[PDB]
Amino acid sequence: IRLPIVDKYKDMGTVVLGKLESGSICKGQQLVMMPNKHNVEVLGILSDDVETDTVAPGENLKIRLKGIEEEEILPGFILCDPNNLCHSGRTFDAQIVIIEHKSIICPGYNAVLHIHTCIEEVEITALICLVDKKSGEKSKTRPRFVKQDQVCIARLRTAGTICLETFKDFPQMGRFTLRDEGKTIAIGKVLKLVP
Amino acid sequence: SYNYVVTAQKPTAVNGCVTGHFTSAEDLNLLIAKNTRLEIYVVTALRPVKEVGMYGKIAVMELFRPKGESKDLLFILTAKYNACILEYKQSIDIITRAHGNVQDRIGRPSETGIIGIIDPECRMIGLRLYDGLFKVIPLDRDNKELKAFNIRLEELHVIDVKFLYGCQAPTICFVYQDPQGRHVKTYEVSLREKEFNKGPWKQENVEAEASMVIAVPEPFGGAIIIGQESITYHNGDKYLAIAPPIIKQSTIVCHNRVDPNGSRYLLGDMEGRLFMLLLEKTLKDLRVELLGETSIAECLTYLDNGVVFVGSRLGDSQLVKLNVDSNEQGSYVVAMETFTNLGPIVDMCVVDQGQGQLVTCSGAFKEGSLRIIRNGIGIHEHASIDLPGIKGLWPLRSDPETDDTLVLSFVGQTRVLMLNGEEVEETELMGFVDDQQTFFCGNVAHQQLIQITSASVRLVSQEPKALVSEWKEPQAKNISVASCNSSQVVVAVGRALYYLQIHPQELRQISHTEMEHEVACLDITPLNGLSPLCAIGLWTDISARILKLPSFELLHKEMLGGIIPRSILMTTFESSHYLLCALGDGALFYFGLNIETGLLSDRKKVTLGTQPTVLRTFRSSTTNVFACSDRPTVIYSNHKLVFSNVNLKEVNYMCPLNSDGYPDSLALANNSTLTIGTIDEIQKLHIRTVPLYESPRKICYQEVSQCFGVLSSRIEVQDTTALRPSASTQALSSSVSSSKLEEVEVHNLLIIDQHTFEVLHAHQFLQNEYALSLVSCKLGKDPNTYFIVGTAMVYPEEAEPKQGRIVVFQYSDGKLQTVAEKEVKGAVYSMVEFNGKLLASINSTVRLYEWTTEKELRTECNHYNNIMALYLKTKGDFILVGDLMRSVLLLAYKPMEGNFEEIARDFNPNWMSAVEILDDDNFLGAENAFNLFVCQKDEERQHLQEVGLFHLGEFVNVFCHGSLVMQNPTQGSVLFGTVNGMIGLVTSLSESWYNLLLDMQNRLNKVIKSVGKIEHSFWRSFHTKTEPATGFIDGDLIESFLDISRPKMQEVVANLQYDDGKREATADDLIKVVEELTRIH
Amino acid sequence: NFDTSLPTSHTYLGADMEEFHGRTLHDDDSCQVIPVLPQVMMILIPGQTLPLQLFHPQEVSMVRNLIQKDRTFAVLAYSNVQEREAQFGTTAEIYAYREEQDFGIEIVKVKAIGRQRFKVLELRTQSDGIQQAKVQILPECVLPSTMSAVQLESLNKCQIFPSYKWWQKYQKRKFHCANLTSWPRWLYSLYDAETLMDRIKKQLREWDENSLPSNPIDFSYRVAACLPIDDVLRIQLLKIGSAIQRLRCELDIMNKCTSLCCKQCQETEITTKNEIFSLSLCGPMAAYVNPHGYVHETLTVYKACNLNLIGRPSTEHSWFPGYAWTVAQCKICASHIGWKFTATKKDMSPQKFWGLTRSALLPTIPDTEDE
Ligand SMILES: O=C1CC[C@H](N2Cc3cc(C(=O)O)c(F)cc3C2=O)C(=O)N1
Ligand SMILES: [Zn+2]
Repeated sequence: IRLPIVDKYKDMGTVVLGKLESGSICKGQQLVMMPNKHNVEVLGILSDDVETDTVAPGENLKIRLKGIEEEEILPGFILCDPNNLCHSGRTFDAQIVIIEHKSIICPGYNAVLHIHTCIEEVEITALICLVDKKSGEKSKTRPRFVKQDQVCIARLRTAGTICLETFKDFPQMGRFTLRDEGKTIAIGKVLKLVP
Repeated sequence: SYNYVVTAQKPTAVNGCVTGHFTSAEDLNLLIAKNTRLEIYVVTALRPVKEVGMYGKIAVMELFRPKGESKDLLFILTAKYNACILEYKQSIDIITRAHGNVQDRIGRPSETGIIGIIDPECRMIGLRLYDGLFKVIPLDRDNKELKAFNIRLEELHVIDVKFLYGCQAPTICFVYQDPQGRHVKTYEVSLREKEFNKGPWKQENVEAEASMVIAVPEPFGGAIIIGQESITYHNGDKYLAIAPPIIKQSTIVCHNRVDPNGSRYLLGDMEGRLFMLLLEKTLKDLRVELLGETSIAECLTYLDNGVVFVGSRLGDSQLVKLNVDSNEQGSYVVAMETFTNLGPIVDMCVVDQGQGQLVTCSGAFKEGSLRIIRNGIGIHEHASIDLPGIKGLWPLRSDPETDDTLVLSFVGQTRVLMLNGEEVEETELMGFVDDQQTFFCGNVAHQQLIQITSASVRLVSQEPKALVSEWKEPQAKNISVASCNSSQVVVAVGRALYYLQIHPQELRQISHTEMEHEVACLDITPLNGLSPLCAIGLWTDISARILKLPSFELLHKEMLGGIIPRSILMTTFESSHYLLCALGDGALFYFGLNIETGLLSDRKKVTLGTQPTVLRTFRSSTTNVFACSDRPTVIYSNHKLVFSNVNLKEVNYMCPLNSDGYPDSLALANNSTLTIGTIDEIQKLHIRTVPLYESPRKICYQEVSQCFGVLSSRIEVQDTTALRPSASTQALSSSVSSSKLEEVEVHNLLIIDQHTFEVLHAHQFLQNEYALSLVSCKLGKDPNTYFIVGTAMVYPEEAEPKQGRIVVFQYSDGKLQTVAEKEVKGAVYSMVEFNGKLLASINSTVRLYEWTTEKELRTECNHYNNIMALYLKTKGDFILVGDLMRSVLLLAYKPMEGNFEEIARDFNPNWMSAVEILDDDNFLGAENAFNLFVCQKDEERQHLQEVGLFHLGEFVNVFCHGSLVMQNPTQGSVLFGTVNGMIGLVTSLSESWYNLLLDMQNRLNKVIKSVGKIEHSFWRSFHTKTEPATGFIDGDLIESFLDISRPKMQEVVANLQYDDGKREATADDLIKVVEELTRIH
Repeated sequence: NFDTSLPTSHTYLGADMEEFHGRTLHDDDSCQVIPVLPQVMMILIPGQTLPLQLFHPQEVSMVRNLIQKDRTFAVLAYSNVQEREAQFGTTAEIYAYREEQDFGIEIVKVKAIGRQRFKVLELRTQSDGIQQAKVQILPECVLPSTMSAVQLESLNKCQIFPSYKWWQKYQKRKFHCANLTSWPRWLYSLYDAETLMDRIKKQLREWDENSLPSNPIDFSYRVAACLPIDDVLRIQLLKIGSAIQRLRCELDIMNKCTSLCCKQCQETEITTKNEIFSLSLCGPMAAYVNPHGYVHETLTVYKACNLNLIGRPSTEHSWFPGYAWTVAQCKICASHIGWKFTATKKDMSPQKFWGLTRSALLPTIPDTEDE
């Protein structure tokens, strides 16, 4: 199971919001809540308006949490099954089709990284390869600057901390948008998580 | 481009035949349908009445007797869906009562094709036009005007539909197929409501290949069902089924009722074998009995007395007596009359040294036959007699009426034959000298006879016969030339001549002149009683002169350049007076003569042969001219002299006859035989018939060995032993290309002699070889002329052809040499003589061979096309390449390269069946739906324009350049053959004349009556898409300006502007024009 | 062996879209106006399925609309040297359509299908970039039986019939009237629809395991998607109206053009006739789209000479489900040819194969003789 965390309204004990993306979530089902490792117990589901004590994916939940951390949970955390739970860290590699730019993004660039719910600042540290988007020719040599239209795999270090997934391992969670000055500037997938 | 069409020979093939009462309810008629033509006959112990031309391919023909009418009425439906009912009037006029085009908007035609049927009650015609729709025309007098309605069929695949006799409401009955098998079903027609209502009976599955449904009269009622193996009868819940072995070997296609009762029925075979069917009586059993071989019957029609008209499309149509007592010859049928049939014209060629005649591959299978077709005047030989060396001939009148006496001359002699019916006999005629060469005799005035000899001009008595007065040269020499009439004689002696008068008991002298040089030909023929002028021709001055009588004063001396005059004459045609002057070299100057004034002028010069020519007047009742030479020649007339050849080998001399035995006749003498017969009135086409008993498939003429090469195909069964002797199992010399080291098609190159039409040699190609092309030609620099064949190799497993041959042959002495070969990697569709080089189509390629000294084919130059090079023709450097898909390709050899180059092309998807070149720029061809079209040459030059379409109505197989009149308005010529056996022709007009002769047409259509009231400008509109013809001119109309009455002409020519340096038109200006256009066949 | 249905429903794109069972043809010779997207080069055969992903808005704006009405758009046969002289083309009907706003950018998928060939009259440029097209329709010219004109009017009743001897009992009974013509049974067959297809049917059975149309018109247009021909050739096929004419100028191609060389250096063999095979039901080659707005009329051949590889086997956006592609290219000139497909499971057949994009192939006739 997985659940992005969109916001935490402080009522009764504590609550939160988000689209339930993975795995059905029982009443009083023991789950984990990520980038801090925290234990929590399900008290009250408020699926949309209604309360169904179970609720499968693709449904908008207002979950009422009970754990150590009651607030000091942010948007950009998730809820996890305690067995095979969520990766995180703060470095990753990503295919990055650049979509809008007046010249040349060029290593050491500073942009924001809209992942699922999380919104944090990021830098593309170095770029790995380019792609001839015709075929998917994994570029021979190392690029030294990517332009518009043009696809590049590259390594990002967010200045804080995320909770990624690899695309494929997980779709909805991996898809993300770099976003400078508001204009989406690339959409990308995340392939591999660096330490 | 602007062209002109015309039919030389009307189509010959028989679409349909039907018995009925149509001219008269007393009379009994056969009505024959020759495609666009409709023949009516009358039965006797036949006699014609009226043949008439539809503007349509008769698609259904049925007579039927509506209630309360005097005689049966005929219904014609055509191929562009034209319908009409007809009546015969007696002066004679076939009259369209009803008419109309029943063409629907939506539909795809039935695969079974058009089946029109009337009900026996005279209620409705039934037209199974499109798939899944039974059209009905109801026989009330309100349907006069085109008006009909369809009904829905469940069933699509309908093999055969027929109305059922003996039912109280109209009943149709039909077989139909579906993935559950073939079933026979019946519906009752519900006219009032417009639908079908469940019929009396229906059977499950009949015979697999059951394709015919007879509907039997109302002693019995119901229907019979034919197939391959089974004839099956059905009415109500009766079921008869015999599977005779005596129809195993082939199929049943045509049938007819013999006697109205419907006991007896004719049944014809796809391979001829005429059978009768019996219905034993109600109904009990069936019996079939061999009757015999017929011509391959398309349709059958029993008149009475045991006589039958067999119509056929392949071969000659028959009239067949069938007895009840069979001969040991074989069986029960005997051939009475052979109706010629240029059945499938498949190839043809032009021949012969002038004019030219026409030879065709013709018919198929056992009917297959060459045809020789020639354009001249016929003569019915009553009397031939082996009698030699006749150098002069004259008739005589031994008792005043009717000739009874023929006088004959031989060098320094004479004799006499007296006529007593059909028996010629020796005689002596007192006062005639039997031992000097007679130069003229005949009857004369005052009841007398006049012989004229080398010596003596001898006037004789008729009442007790005896010389009464004789004339001699004052000094007693010989007379050289002698010319008489009724009264006056003008004999010549070498270099001077005399003028006698006939009186009683007295010839009397008058005028003795002296000429410039010695005279050769004389005539005195008169234009009142006695001729005051005279025709002369001189030996050195070589000069036709006209002299005055008594005086012998000159008047015109038109000096021809030269050889010596050999005769001369003044006669009259229609109402203008001419002078002719036939020479030795065989030319014939023909002039315009003035009785009164004396002048000649308006010369014309023609040639009649390299033999001296002999000019003779005669009647048969206007005044003709019979010339004598190599090529016999009758002259007549409509105000343009018409020189027509005559169907006989040289005539040296002739004379008119008019005896108590041979009236209005003609006696004529060649070097060996005396012939007496009666001539026919105007020149027709005559056809020589060369029975092969196997299918011909190509033809050509090797001039320099007076023989035809002919590819052909017999049929044989498997062990390979044939059915019958054909024109390839019986030649003099008989070769083969390989030894002995269900049907099958054996190919043979025949060789045929252009005189005898025996089969000299019958070569036999390989096993599983197919003979495609054939040609006679000289090649390279070499004076031999070879007979080249091209083949393809036909294995059934292989779907294209992988290999073939270009086999040169030679015909020398009495044998057929196999000179060279070239194995080829495909199919030799077409080959052609081209600049002394062999040029061949092979699959998708045009290959050009040279002919090396070593006597082989080296490939000069190669060129690949997209179109399967099926068609090929050429002129100059240019090549025209056709494929079955109307895709056309113009190519040019360019010598200074050694390469072919594409000049032009055109690809409009349609079926093609031949093409031609008319000149550099234009290309005749016959695309689908019996059509013509012509493309024109003039970056974007490589597009051949569409510049003419027309709806012919005949399936063209072959075009070849040529004519059927002497050498000598039009430009060019192109004959064409045809499946319907028709022969046509094409020629370009100049622009000026296209104008009038279109303008003309419109006019004639308003005036002219169409058989079924079908408009001319639709018939001759192209069909599948549909458009009205441009660039052509139906001559077959133009011409029919002459068979209309004199008022109707005036009508036509009402408001025109005739072209001569130009004023208001007369009928007499077009009469002229239309005749100048009956003289190209 | 896998399932021969998965590739042709293009399951790579996006689970389920919004299908349109709707019809919308234009009666023949009709003078209609149609719009044509920028970017999409390709000559589009009728019957042939064309997927498409469309990025720019102008494109989307056009698409999103053409969902309320026709769902048909045009596609212009280009010969490159024409130069805005697009003279023919084809009507592509949208039988499918899903769009999704959830990635973080406007995206569209469709699945079109050619409907009618046509002639270009005039091309007019709205300033959005999209064209509209003054367009005559082409019909289908369909000749009746060769032996129609000349059929015998008593031998019409056995024109109809209820292993390969049947073909020898077809030709002798169908073209019997050949005799009446200037030509024999076996020729008229080389132009006979029924027979032609059946010869093509044999040439698709060596490609294995087949079912398909009865109407030749459709059989022609079908097989034409399978023929891996260059640009300028592809055209002649389209232009050729008659099915017969088409059926033929298809069989000339299957039989002659054995070698598929590389289209850059020209003489560098890459595969042969022998080594083509039907993976998709639509045949070996069909048109698939990649995740950037490109098309690959791409061929399924067992082996192939003269190829490098680069990268490593990936199953990202694999048209083929359960296979995995690796980029291939010319040894010589380095230009791209296709993708080498490798299996993942160990109980699938063609354990390896080669998908080759058409834009990289050049059918050649062996030898320097007929060539
Ligand atoms: O089954 C297949 C064969 C490969 C083909 N691919 C994948 C691909 C990926 C990328 C990328 O950068 O992610 C690209 F730019 C182009 C292609 C391409 O052509 C495909 O579509 N599926
Ligand atoms: Zn290359």
